[PDB]
Amino acid sequence: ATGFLVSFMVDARGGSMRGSRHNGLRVVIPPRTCAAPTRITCRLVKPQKLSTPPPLAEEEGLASRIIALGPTGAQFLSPVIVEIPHFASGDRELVVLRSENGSVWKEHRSRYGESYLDQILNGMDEELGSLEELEKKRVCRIITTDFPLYFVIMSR
Amino acid sequence: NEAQQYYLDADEAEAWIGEQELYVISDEIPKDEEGAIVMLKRHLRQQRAVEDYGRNIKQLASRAQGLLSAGHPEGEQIIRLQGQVDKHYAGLKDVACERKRKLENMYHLFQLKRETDDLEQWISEKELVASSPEMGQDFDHVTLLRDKFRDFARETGAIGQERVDNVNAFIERLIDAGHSEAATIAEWKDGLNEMWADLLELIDTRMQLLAASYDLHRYFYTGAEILGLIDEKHREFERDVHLLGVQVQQFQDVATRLQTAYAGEKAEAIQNKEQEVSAAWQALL
Ligand SMILES: [Hg+2]
Ligand SMILES: [Hg+2]
Ligand SMILES: [Hg+2]
Ligand SMILES: [Hg+2]
Repeated sequence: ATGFLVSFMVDARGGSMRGSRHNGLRVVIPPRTCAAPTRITCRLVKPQKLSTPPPLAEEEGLASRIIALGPTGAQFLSPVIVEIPHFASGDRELVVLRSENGSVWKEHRSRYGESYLDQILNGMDEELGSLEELEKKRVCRIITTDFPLYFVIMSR
Repeated sequence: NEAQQYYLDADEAEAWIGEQELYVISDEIPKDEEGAIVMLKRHLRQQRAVEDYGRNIKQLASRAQGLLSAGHPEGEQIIRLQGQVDKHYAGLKDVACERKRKLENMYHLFQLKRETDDLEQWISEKELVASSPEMGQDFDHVTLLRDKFRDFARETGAIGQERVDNVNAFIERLIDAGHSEAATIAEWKDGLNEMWADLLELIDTRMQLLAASYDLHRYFYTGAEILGLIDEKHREFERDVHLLGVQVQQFQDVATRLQTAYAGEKAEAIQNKEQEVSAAWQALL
């Protein structure tokens, strides 16, 4: 995997990327999932830069920075993988939230999940960690087939 | 007689130092960069005045020493009084330096914060330019978009780097000169340097993005050109056809390389234009 600060090129061959600044942040764009050379950006924005941040109830908290992946609204032909580190953490429960255009936040859901990873990887060789190894490192795995404006990890 | 005079003069200086220390010199804290400039200018005139008074103090000391060495009955009293004028004067000198240290700091920190905020706002604007999704409606256009961006990247780079260097030097002059807020300043430096490094990369990827768009358009432009040349030969020597066949072999290779980067609909268009080109070429053979 090669490091990026906030941006990288990726095409149909795919690629596996980790932030140079933050090793745990990872983006895996499998072969034949990206239709064209495309410039991917990924920024960790502080919640108070957002004009409407995620609405939280009493015992809820953000467990990462806001994650802005771009280009905003990019569609892949098959799921891409993003791993985001989070804070140690109510209900000891982590959920992933996404906002399409920045004003409305909903919980993120994927057709695929845990078991589809092999298939998702399309024969590329990466080691993705044990779901329990991820829990020990305090890292979330997000499986998505498009980029919303923002993603975030919260605790409910 | 000389003695009476020495006392009047000592009371005078003490009263003068009192007044500078408590009423002429000020505790005000400047609101902005402009207010600091004003206060620092006023304080340096005041400090120059304190410095000059040093003459009087020395003249008094020399006079007192003359009186003691002359065996005057009050020599003990006079030397003690001078001891006090000297002390109080040195005190006033300390108050003035401290205040000057403080105003310099307040002023530098203000100056630096303006310079930094502006340079960072600048960087933000330049990111926005790098974030353009624009890929080009056609080959003539991408050629121009790519060219304009190469121009933008070099100036943005040249001008940015100089600005970052100056702020970095200014920050080091402050830290190295020893500045109550060095920790904070270093923090600012880190944030600035990271923003810069991110921007350079952002500019770089935009370049790679446009170069790709360039090839895609260059390819479709080349294919159509080739189809036209093949047509002109058909409607129509051996050397001309051979040279054409080399260009076809070359175009085929490009088509393979590109398929590697695209998938779905675009990859289909690429392959399809290759097939069309070879088909026209065969027809000619
Ligand atoms: Hg893509
Ligand atoms: Hg990132
Ligand atoms: Hg999680
Ligand atoms: Hg002084």
